[PDB]
Amino acid sequence: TTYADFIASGRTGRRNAIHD
Amino acid sequence: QESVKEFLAKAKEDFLKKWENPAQNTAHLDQFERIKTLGTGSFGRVMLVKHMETGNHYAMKILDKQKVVKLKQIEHTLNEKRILQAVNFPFLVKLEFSFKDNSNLYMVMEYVPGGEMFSHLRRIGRFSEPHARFYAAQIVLTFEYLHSLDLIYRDLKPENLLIDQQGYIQVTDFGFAKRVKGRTWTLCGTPEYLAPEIILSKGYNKAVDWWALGVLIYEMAAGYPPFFADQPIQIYEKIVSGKVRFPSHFSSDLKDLLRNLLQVDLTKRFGNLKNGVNDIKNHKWFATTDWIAIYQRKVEAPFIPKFKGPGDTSNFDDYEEEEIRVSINEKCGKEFSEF
Ligand SMILES: CC(C)C[C@@H](N)C(=O)Nc1ccc(-c2ccnc3[nH]ccc23)cc1
Repeated sequence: TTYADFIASGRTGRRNAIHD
Repeated sequence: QESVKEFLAKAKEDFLKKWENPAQNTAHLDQFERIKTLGTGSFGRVMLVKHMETGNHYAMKILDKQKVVKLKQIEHTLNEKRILQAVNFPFLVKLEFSFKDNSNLYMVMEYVPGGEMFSHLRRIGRFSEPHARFYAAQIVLTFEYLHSLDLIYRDLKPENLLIDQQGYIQVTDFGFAKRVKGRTWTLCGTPEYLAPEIILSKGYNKAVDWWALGVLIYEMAAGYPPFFADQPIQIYEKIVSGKVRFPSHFSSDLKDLLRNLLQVDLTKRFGNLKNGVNDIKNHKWFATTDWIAIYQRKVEAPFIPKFKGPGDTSNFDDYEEEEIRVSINEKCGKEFSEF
């Protein structure tokens, strides 16, 4: 399931902003 | 009763006065007691503090000047403070005091004890469409307000949306916000929320905030974002591929709104067209939304956080506590003169 794929991913915690 | 045009006109007069004559140096670190870190990162930290003179609690954002410089965030930091001291809207966290010392910059905002939408959304899993729509209407109004003052927000996500004791949203973190009438070009934002035109290094405008609203509504309603992967490069490929998949439980109305917000073609993205925000506000998914009642906070919220008392931090995670070091020498004086 898409949920299970998300829950197994490394990006389920708080996400930092990007910059160059 | 007044029109929206008339409300925004007066709001602009109020804002421009503060924009052109910003408040500066309105407190000192010595007036505050440190209680607990509420959030950290390379981009700064936020601490719960108590103001001795009143006993009020506040959320104090602390930036190390030397780290801001190394991250090339000088002008973004001056933006954040200049804009925040000048705005006034029901769904924006208020800036109460700002000041600086030899080592750091300080923004003291109102404390919102209910925590980030992020933590509630992840635990509960997903929000119902009525629940998501209540929150989304608040962002729609906030963007109407910000955009009318020529401000772009550029960091919408659940992490930045606090839930107050009345169950309403407060937007926080203005670190990438900018006052710009034309196009602008900085690469900034959060990977899952970035519009294709940011990724593709084009000049872009306030339409990036409307795209990010589409991502937020999806994430709230599905429990996961529309484009996710283990690494940002792979998220960017999904974002620009031109494809999105909706859960089968998404309503027809919801899918149709999201198709028009997560729209790669800028001549077709809702928010950006001739009818402006009204394309969004008059969409069938929002037919039950009383926009004035939302602005007035008269609608009953779907979820109310748990109180527990003033200063209680349970609705926030635990972070490593680090000293507030103040050098005996002034750092970066020229760079932050206007702060
Ligand atoms: C600061 C960033 C560069 C670091 C980021 N990772 C972060 O932590 N942002 C963050 C934002 C708001 C709060 C907060 C919590 C409760 N009430 C509040 N009122 C006003 C702000 C507030 C706490 C933390």
